[PDB]
Amino acid sequence: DVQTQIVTAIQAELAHFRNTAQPINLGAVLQEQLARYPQSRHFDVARIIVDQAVKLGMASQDHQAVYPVWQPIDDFSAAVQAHLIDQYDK
Amino acid sequence: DVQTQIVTAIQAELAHFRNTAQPINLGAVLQEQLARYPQSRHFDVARIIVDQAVKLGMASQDHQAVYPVWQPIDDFSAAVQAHLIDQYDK
Amino acid sequence: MIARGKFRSLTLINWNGFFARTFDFDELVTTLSGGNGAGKSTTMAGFVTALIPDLTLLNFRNTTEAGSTSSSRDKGLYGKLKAGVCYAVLETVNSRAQRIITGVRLQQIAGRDKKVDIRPFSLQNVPMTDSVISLFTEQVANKARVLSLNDLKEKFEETAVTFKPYHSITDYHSFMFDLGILPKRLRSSSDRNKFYKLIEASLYGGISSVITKSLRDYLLPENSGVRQAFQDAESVANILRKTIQREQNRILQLNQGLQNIAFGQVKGVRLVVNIRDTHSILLNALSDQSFSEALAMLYKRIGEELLDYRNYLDLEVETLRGAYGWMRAESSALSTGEAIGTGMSILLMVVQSWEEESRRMRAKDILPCRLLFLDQAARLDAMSINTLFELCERLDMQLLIAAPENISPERGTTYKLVRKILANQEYVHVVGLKGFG
Amino acid sequence: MIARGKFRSLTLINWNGFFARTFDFDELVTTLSGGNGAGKSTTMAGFVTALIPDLTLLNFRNTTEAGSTSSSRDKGLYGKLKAGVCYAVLETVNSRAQRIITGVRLQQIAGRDKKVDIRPFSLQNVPMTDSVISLFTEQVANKARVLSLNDLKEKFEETAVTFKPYHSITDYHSFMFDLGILPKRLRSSSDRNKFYKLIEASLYGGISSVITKSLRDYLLPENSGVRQAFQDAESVANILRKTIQREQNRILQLNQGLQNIAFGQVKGVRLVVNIRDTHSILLNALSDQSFSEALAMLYKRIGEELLDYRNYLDLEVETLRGAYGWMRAESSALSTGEAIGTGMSILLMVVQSWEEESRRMRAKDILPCRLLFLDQAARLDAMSINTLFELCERLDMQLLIAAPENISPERGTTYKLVRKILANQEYVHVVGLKGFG
Ligand SMILES: Nc1ncnc2c1ncn2[C@@H]1O[C@H](COP(=O)(O)OP(=O)(O)OP(O)(O)=S)[C@@H](O)[C@H]1O
Ligand SMILES: Nc1ncnc2c1ncn2[C@@H]1O[C@H](COP(=O)(O)OP(=O)(O)OP(O)(O)=S)[C@@H](O)[C@H]1O
Ligand SMILES: [Mg+2]
Ligand SMILES: [Mg+2]
Repeated sequence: DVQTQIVTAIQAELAHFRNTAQPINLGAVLQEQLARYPQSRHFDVARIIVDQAVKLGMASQDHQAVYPVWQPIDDFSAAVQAHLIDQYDK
Repeated sequence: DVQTQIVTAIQAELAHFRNTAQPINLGAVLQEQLARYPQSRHFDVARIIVDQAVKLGMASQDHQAVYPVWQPIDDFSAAVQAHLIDQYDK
Repeated sequence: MIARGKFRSLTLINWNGFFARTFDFDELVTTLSGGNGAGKSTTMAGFVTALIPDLTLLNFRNTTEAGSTSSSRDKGLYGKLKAGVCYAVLETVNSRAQRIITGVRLQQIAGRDKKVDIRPFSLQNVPMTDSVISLFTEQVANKARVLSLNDLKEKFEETAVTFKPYHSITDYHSFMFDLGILPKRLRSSSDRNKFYKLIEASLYGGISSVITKSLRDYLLPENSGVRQAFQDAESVANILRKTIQREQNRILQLNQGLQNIAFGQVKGVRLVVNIRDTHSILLNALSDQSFSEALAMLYKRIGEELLDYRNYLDLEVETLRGAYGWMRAESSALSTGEAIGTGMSILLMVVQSWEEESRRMRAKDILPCRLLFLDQAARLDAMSINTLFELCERLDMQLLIAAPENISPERGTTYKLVRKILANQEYVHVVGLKGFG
Repeated sequence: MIARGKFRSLTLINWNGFFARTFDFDELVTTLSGGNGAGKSTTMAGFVTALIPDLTLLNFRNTTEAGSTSSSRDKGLYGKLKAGVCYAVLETVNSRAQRIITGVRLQQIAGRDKKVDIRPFSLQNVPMTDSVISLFTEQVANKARVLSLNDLKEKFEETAVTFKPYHSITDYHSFMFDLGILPKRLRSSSDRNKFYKLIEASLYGGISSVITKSLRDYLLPENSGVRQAFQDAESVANILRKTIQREQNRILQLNQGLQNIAFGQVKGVRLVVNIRDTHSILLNALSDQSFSEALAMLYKRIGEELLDYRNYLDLEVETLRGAYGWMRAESSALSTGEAIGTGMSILLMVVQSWEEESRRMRAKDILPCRLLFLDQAARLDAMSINTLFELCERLDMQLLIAAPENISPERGTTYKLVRKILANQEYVHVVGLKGFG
């Protein structure tokens, strides 16, 4: 599934962090998000949260020659190799 | 949307015609089907019913050098240019 | 507000896996969906074939082999055909709402080699109701039959309909040009070469090298008067310039409908008009310093080829990336997506260029059809695919795109092909859809 | 059950739009997603570059231009690089769980032209914990710095780690061959040509003509003994045959793992072993009818080149369509999808062929890595894409596919690239995902 409803619903949760100063930790975010939906569409949902998060800015330490580490989630094999989305861009 | 649920649900409605002798008139079928869902995903749904119908056999008069005519539906601009799916194939 | 000419349908008869088949083109975008080997390209194939029945050019290399200079290898159409009589018909509706019909009768020669036989023809005045298929096929003993050219002749002798089988391809085009379908006048094989070459460059997509190399052959028009108003001092040098500028101004306009582009990292494409450094001096001499013979000397100091302004100019395409601004378009330095979206753009200029260069030799209530292809469209990302669509809408153009994917656009008509097997023969099951949106 | 060697990561340093970047390859399938111009190919680019740092071969034409013989045009790598020091490093883990590291130091020469400078090297014994990036970069005044080769040397002099900068590419490969990464021994530029040529044919996809033309160069092994056990009457003719058959039997096996294929309408691919009609008679003479000189006469009647059995055979690929059964593989007659799925198949045989031909000159607890590409994968339909995956699973192979699409497979690792702009420079924002399934 790829419902426009969810997508907008998602931008809401993510844009939330854009508001404050709280950068985006796709690992923490995905971990919480995917817990709301059944493995039904984890891959699909994850993908969205990854493209959406990427729209709302980038990562600072990304340009520091610092390797990002695969952060697992689930009590299984899910991983996300991404830095923290520091600097947002209006 | 493209839910596996619906798809299976659809094969059920279509396979119905496969059972009897009733060929498939995608025009009549689409017309009835799409009336169940909101224009939300008419295009998506239509597409499925078209690929599914095509699996359950082919059209006889297709090989007769007889041009198929765009059969409209809706009280709008929807059309389906397809013959009647005569000969089913197990 | 003149209505423009549109292509209405493509019908292949006896084509491999397609006995009798009609494809209704959308007023704007028509997409052929299906899986690998479905038959989407042999469709676009047949189209071309009818558009230009020249076996000298017609050559369908596999896309995986594009920049191939191979001239020996198999041309690849023979196999898309079936044994016996075959057809490829195009249905166009004039700026004068005139339903015109131009096709070709394809026939593999006496199954010895892999050579094909073609014969161009045209049907005229067919009623808007009668199907294009019905014209080329019968019903003999409850079995369908493809009638031949001589059989069509008969059939339409004591009729209003006008079947004209052309002997010279030259006349076939000369026809499509009058009833206003083609944007140009394909008077010669030199003119044909270019026409096809362009089409070839949109099917395969990307930046044509042949076109780039000689851009001022697909753009700079031959002003039928700079020579005439001449043969009949600085006057030349002035008119040459008062011509170079006039053209520059002309191009300067096309260049505008491609500044807000969006292909990959390319945000725009220009046509830069550069003046050759050599002739650049010659023009300076005739200004601040038997006639053809004269210039002949001036050129030397530092023939009638120096009277043709296009021989002074020197075009050059450019792309706009948010980095080095305007850089010269170069494959080596462009991604596949931008590569395609760049050439596709150049292409638009060539078409606009040709079509306007023909307003003279054409009626005043006739605006040629305009349709471009896009095979293996999946290469473009949705963002890029939008720039093509919106560009075509603006130039009011028809598109026929092949999606190896099974997810087409919602704008336009969509034809779904599914190659099946019956009586151990190839049988493509087609199903179109349109209206959703 | 020997564990096979796998590639673990690709790290580009200072590469255009990629300052310091690591791509973790999946144990089976790794997909790079992103839009047109995203940088997915310059990734696969850098990979190749490191795998074979030969500026004589390295040539990245745009996919829209594949079968191009163009040898003049720009090679296309210089631009994927940034000014100054740049890296391309590959991380492989041996059949002996040995973490090996082989890369190249790419550096555009003194910004005059568009020429690049490369230098192969290797790192050995780096701890499985230390990041591959950390090795090539510092932290000077809270700012990141790319150290150079001479700086790496120092850094690892009084360490267990073994940095070996190679002077001759020949040694670079000679190295990867021992630690068991490469399937072959690239002892010469003739050997390199073929290696690259193959890689080139999987990136661009489809049926390689260069490979087809001379198939018995990428398949038939040189039995190091038919000459040796010779130099030291019919005995030859018998051994030649008792060799041709032995090989045929060998191929006859590969051919089996490609009978239940599924690309378009192609259901299988064979390697047909045909015997040249000429040598076909010669073998008949030595049977039912100074030595090299002898055969020399026999050949004439109807040199040491007639002692090499591969010079007798004559390979030929074939595809299985539900129509004419087994037909010779031909681009002209295949769709793009089957074109790709056919060549990709041939490719598998060449790799299997090479790798086994090397079991001798290699240890017995070492099985080379095996990874193949697939640029512009959208060309394949899901049905075809499954045949590739299942084929690779069976041959236990790694895949790296570029999807111009924004919908990857759920099998394996997926890296998402998004080219942004910061400080007016190209900055690719990468995000990998894996585990879902
Ligand atoms: N010259 C030819 N001779 C025999 N068969 C041919 C020839 N050209 C094409 N075909 C067959 O037609 C099919 C390909 O049809 P195409 O129209 O190229 O399919 P396609 O749907 O465009 O597939 P793609 O490009 O791979 S997505 C193949 O399965 C071939 O066996
Ligand atoms: N030799 C070069 N010089 C300068 N820029 C280059 C060069 N090669 C590639 N690029 C740039 O890098 C981008 C393309 O990166 P690629 O890695 O080819 O992208 P891509 O994601 O593979 O795009 P596709 O194939 O179109 S889906 C383009 O936007 C170019 O401007
Ligand atoms: Mg690319
Ligand atoms: Mg094709």
